[PDB]
Amino acid sequence: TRDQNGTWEMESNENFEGYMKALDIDFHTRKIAVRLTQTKVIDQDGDNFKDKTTSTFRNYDVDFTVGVEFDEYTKSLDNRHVKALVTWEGDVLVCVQKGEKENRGWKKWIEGDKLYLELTCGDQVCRQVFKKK
Amino acid sequence: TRDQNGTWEMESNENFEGYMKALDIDFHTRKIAVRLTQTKVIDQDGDNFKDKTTSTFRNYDVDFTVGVEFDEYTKSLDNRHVKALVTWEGDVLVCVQKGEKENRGWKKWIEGDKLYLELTCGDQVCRQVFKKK
Repeated sequence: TRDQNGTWEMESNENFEGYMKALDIDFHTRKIAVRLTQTKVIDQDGDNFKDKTTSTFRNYDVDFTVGVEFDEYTKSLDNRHVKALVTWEGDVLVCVQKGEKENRGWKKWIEGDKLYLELTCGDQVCRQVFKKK
Repeated sequence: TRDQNGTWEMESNENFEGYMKALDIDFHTRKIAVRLTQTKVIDQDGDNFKDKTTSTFRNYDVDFTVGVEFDEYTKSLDNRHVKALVTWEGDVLVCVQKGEKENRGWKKWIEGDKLYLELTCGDQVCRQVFKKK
């Protein structure tokens, strides 16, 4: 069939590295790109095509229990080892990541249908907001 | 509420760059990471947390009509300009991307519930397989 309609989830990707290198892609981009999986949404009407592709990355699970310090390796970030301790402050989840980096941690809390996440390292604060599906 | 259960879709991300720089993240990784959106799946049982995060990237739409040559800028790859011509060979969609790179194109076809994609540049072939949702 010529009908390529649908959403297609990548299950295999061979020699993406060599294709990317043939295209002169920066080796730092290739090292990240070879990790990605793809979802392709094709809307097709006869010979008219619209191909909508999204690239996706694993990220490691993080499991913890409040009050129990755990070892965390920040793969997908700086790949460092920290000793993380999560505690409640009221309804705010507070994490201190003890390690090389000073003032490293995060705070996580719900308000309404929104999840707030504040990440700290040194004097830098990154504020992320998520909406509930 | 202390109940952080659910799947949470990132809608905002401020100063991720400065947080990442404070963590000494390679500037090539930061240039890609600042583009990503996040989906966070939290399974929470009391004070026991499992946080499953996936990072996601836009990728530009590509719309075309078979037989009509179109200009394509390969953002998300080498960011080059090519003149793309897509044609049918039986049930196989064949694209030649005329430009600086020799033997650059792709072939795309259905077999069963699987979509096959072969990308070529120079003497390099990348073969991708997708499964229908």
